[PDB]
Order: sequence, then C-alpha cells, then structure tokens
Amino acid sequence: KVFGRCELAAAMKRHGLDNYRGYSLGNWVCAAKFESNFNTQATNRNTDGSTDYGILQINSRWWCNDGRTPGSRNLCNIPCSALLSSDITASVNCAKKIVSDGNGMNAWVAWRNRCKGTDVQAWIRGCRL
Ligand SMILES: [Cl-]
Ligand SMILES: [Cl-]
Ligand code: NA
Ligand code: NI
Repeated sequence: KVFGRCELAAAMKRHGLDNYRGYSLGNWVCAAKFESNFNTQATNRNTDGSTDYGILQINSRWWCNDGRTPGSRNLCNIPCSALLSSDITASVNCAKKIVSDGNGMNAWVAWRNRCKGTDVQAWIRGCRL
C-alpha cells in the first residue's frame, strides 16, 4: 500500500505516534516520506547485508528477523515481512521500541538528514486530524 500523506498521518495518530517520546506527528510523517515514499512494501538492502523494511525502513540487523542477516537480533520479535503489511500496526509498534532505544529519531538517517530542524508541522498541514 502507498499511503496518502494525510491518510498516513491519521493512521500514525490513531496508533499513538503523535508526541511519542516527544516527537510530534509531522516528524513521523516526514520520516516515512523520505524513508519509503509512504510505501508499506519498500525494501532496501544495506552494505552490511541487513535489509530495511516497510514504511519506516526498519532494519533486520536489530529489529526483525528475515533469516538472512547472520548474527542479527530480532528485538521487535517479528518477521521482517510483517513490516510490509498494508496495516501499519507492526511498523508503529516496532518504531516505538526503536525511538526509545537511546538515540531517539536519529535512528532514522533520513529523518536526521531531511526532517530534523525543519518545519515538520508542514507534513500534517491541510489534514483533518
Ligand atoms: Cl537472520
Ligand atoms: Cl529524543
Ligand atoms: Na534480524
Ligand atoms: Ni536505512
């Protein structure tokens, strides 16, 4: 599923992401836009052999199991394929664990490079929320 911007905002809000660990909803929309282009099926292989999955590009080195990242962890205790679902529940639950991990949203390189220190509320303007 490729979400619309306000559609994803609404879904993220309902799942508890607005102000989660102090990150306003626009942060999470901005992250999803630049990580996955709002596409729940997005996958990208990393140089270390791990792969990023889903709308928030969650990495198999730590967070999910994809059966091909030797020595990795599975901290969200889920198959990486669960992160590709049209339903974002599994991505949001795992994102909450990631953002709690110590480095906040810096865990998402795209967020740090393209969202951090910008007018992120812009990502939720015009939305009925
Ligand atoms: Cl593995
Ligand atoms: Cl933080
Ligand atoms: Na893993
Ligand atoms: Ni990544």
